[PDB]
Amino acid sequence: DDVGIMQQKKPPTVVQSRTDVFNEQFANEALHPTTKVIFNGLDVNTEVQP
Amino acid sequence: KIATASSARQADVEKPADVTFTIENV
Amino acid sequence: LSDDFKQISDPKGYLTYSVKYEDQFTKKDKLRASEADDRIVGPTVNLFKYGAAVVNIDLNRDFFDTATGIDLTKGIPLVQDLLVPIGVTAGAEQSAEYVSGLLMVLFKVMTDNRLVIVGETTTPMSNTLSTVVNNVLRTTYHNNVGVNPALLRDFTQVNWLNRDITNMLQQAGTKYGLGLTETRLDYVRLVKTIVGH
Amino acid sequence: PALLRDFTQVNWLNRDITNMLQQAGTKYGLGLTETRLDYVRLVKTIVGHALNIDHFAASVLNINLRALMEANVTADDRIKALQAHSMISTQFHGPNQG
Amino acid sequence: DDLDEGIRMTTYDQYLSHIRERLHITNVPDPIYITGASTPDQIAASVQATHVAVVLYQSGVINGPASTYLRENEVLVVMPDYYDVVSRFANANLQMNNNRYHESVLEIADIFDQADFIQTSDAVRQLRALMPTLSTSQIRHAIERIAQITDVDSTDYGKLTLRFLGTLTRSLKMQNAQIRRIRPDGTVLRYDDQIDIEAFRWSRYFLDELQLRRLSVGLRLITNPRIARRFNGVRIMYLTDDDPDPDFVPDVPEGYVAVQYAHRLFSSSLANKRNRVTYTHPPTGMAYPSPTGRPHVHMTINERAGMSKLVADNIIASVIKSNWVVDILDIEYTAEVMTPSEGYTQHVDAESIMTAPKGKLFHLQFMDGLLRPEPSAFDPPASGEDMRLIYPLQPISVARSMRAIVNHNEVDRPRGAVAPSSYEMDTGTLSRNGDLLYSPVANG
Amino acid sequence: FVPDVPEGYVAVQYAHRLFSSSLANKRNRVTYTHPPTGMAYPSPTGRPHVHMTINERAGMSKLVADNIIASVIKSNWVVDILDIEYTAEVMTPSEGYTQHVDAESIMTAPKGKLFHLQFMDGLLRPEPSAFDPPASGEDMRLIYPLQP
Amino acid sequence: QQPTGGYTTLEQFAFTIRNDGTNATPTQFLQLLSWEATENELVKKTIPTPETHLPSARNVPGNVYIEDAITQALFGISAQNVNAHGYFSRLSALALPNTSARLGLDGVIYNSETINIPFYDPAAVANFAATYAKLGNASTPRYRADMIDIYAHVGLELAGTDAERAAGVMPVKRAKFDSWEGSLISLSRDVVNWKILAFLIDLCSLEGEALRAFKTRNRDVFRMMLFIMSTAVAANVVNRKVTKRVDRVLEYIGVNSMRTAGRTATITYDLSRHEFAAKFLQLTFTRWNA
Repeated sequence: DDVGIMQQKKPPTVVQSRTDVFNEQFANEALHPTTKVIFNGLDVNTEVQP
Repeated sequence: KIATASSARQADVEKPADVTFTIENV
Repeated sequence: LSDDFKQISDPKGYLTYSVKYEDQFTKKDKLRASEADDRIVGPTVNLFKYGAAVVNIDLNRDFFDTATGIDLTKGIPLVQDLLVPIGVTAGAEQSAEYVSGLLMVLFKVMTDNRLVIVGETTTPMSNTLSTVVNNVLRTTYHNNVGVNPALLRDFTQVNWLNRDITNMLQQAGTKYGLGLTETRLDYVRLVKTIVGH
Repeated sequence: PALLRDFTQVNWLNRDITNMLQQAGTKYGLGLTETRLDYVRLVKTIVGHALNIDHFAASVLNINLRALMEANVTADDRIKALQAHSMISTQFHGPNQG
Repeated sequence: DDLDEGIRMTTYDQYLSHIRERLHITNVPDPIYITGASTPDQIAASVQATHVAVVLYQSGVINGPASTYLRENEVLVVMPDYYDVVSRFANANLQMNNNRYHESVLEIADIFDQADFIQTSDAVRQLRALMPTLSTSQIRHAIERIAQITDVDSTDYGKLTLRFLGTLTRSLKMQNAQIRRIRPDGTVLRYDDQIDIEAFRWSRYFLDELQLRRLSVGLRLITNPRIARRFNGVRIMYLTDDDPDPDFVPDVPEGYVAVQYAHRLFSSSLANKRNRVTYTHPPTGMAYPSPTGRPHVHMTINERAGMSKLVADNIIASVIKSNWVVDILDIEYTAEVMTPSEGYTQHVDAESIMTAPKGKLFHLQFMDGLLRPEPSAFDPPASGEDMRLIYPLQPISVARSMRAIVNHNEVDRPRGAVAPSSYEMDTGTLSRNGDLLYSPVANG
Repeated sequence: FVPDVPEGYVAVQYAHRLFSSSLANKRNRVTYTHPPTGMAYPSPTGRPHVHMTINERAGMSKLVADNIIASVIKSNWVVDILDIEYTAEVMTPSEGYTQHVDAESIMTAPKGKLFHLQFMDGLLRPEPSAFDPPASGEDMRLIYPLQP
Repeated sequence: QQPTGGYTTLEQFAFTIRNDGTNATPTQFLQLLSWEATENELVKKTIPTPETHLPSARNVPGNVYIEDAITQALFGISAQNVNAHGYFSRLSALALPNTSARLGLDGVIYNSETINIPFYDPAAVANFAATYAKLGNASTPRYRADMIDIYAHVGLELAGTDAERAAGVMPVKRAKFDSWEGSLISLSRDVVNWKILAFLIDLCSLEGEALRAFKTRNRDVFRMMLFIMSTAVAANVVNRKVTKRVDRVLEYIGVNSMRTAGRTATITYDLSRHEFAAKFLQLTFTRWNA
């Protein structure tokens, strides 16, 4: 029950793009859990508060 | 550092009886 | 004579214990114990580091070495070209490779004609080692001990345990205790006596 | 001084120690005691130790931490304050607001 | 009264094979015949002789009591092939019914009293049940290659040679043998004591006795839950990857219907131009072209060998958007349950789970999950969820002895943590023989 | 054609207050907190049916957006966006698309920007040969004009 | 393997605590609380009758520690990952007409002959797991307990003077008391330690006349059960000074604030933990009322 501290490893992020009209043929859907990010990378949260 | 993974199996030694030259009881 | 047996020193069972430890945990209070008891509860607790996640009872290649086929690795024994489909070519990583891993192995157990010889046992006496471990020990424990969940009691930090051990080897049944017991045979002879370990 | 008992030759002592940490009061004991807090958190738990250290100096030590524990500075709070510094209406999104 | 509380009866072939040769050796006059007439007395007298409690049936209805006496006594009755096996008995009160079974092993020893022939155990049916039925040619090979590992180079073993002809090779199947001595007319005599050795009456398996012992001990080991590490049926289900224990199979909600997969369902029809591969849904014909919006179906796959690389994918596709739960019941893979710190590698993709040959037993690997440390209190929030598909249909992790050796908050046991089982350190005495047994529980 | 928002739906008003970030099971989800009965929903998969109306689209972290557009998907949410301004070409099934307003931005780009999204005009579409075997990706569109 | 007559009210199952150090049966500790009322009201509504369908019984290999786990989660100190089916799918079994899994006295689940461990009556526990298995649902989307309405109940149930306020309404009361540094948490753990099952198995069994006699007997053990539990949720908690003595002050005793950070003065529900407690209360309450 303790804050990370170290640097654990996470399930690779496959980026979902979802464009105006996208075509949906998930035939390679990798089975091991994965995180799907809709917006190109962009997590933007950088303003360290010393 | 980046939190590693590690495995260890339980050792195993079974030398084949070392013939000795000493009794130990009269 | 007729070599119908092999006297080996410290035997190697079939199943073993194999532990995987997330390597980032590590209680920092350091527990150091009697130099002697660090030798009984030596490997046991050491293998049982603080932060091992899943612990499995494999079959152990140490005894089922590839010298007989059964190439373990995966939990499955998995022999090899034992019962193939005559006329073709195996089938890379087939399923029956395993019904068969199970066969040669039953077969190995089928013939483990090996005898045992007390080997480099040691005797520590009370004061040298701890009270807890001491009841467990009945005198002259084999020098090349093994590993075993109990005997890891009150020697391990994992605080809950001493609820499932210090209160496990507490019930009526389950009286642990390595060492050198009295085996009905005790003084039977041969070409040496027989001790019971 | 105590903890030096029955470990020191000065024979009279074990009259003023082995019979000092003998009275009702004065129960010595370094180590790691149970401090009412025990499982209180922070960014780590708090353990209670009893090092040998004088008490003026230690009371002071007790005071900083015990007090730090009582001034909940939730970061939603730092943000609210930081909010104060920027083009009146600007949106701040970050850590849970607690 | 249910399960293992009625009448037991076994097929004549089973009786012949395993139980019959033993009867010949004890001498006791062969069994009796369940006949329509025979009263509870005849059955009693017969078992009073053979003293084995088996009665052979070959006469119309069993009727009247006795059949009842049979409930009172094991007296498994052996009979030629099953069917109408209720039309045989006269259950004058409807209970018997050609469809109520607890097909059981009945470890032979619980029939014979002179257990000096009986050996091994029910543990073998467990094992041979797995062997893929082999052919005589097949066994020549299994044996030829075992002997090879043993180092005892075998040749012309089991074969023949005779110059002039070829080296035509006999078969090798043999099941159980009896080195019975044949009357001149070339046809097996019934083993007689005062004419043939006493080392032939009932030949173990041609395995020296000492050798036979580590074998009951071994098969005992082989047939052990903690070494059954080759599982079956995966479930494919869409979901949020949240659960520590890998031996966690997402159960199915209330709505979902049970549909046994088959080729008959997925036709290929036209809808809005395009040939959407409509699925029809048996319960009420309603072809649903587009994957999205089908109707809460629980897909069960047993086949999986006749899928087109697309009908199947579409079904998998529908799994995603429709939460269809497809259970692939025929796969046999081997788990791993390997700690979070170095998570995954061998990547099974959905296309493969679906088209893999029936043989290939592929390695999968579930997450350990429990030993992952809490994420920070300032960790940049994660936006999109993790999706997980493959699940194990049966409880994995059996090999697991203990797991989660680490304090929770310094006293409470983390959830999912195991602690070793008592029996795995109850090291008790030895019997009044040799077999090492546990410690009494204070009751001998 | 403009998608009619179904029956069982709640009309939800979009205040910045709703999408509080917040720890929820070993990780920090972006828990949206449904106004009718103020109980939070840690992920997109839960989330009840919401018809969520977006007018400022001013603050709203790039991050809060990844999630809503993203969850419209996973949970059938419908977001109704109004301070957009986009012309709308209507090319025929022959020059079928050459744009694709990526939602990254249709979702979060200056309050001005006038993107030219473009619908298809399927009516002169060819009806697939009565026999040929099917193909298997449904093709959809995640943005519909809100007015005729 | 002992019957009943009331499962609690039997030595082993006593409920005590720590009054800065002593013990005192909870009733004795709750009589040391004070409520300043403050606008609003907590109009109790109606707990939505349970989600009848419970998780499927999956064998699973192991000894599900249930008393300990259920509580570690309810008023623990952080249960890492609560709701996981694993522990409940298994607990479901116990809810069948005929099984082996006996519920071990200490608070566990076994097979065939548990051996040594003197489990509970097989019937009592039968009625028990009947409902408290559903508890392994709170996780799933269509069964969430929907918590802020439920806390309305917790309140006139905990505070709110008898009868008077036991009439559907009352003002959120900001609760305060003479504490003793790290009071709330130290107190909670005395409770994590508590033997819950003894309380429920008895609550989900006892006939009807006896049931009421029992409701009164644990009126307080139960109020205490959730006082420490509600403070997990109640917004701000600070210390009000007085005259050398300190008085812990609790934001609002009834208005769950759906806060998930980690205070210091108290416990703290991760988000999913609310998913759990919310559900647990739905059941105990539907049950407490009958």
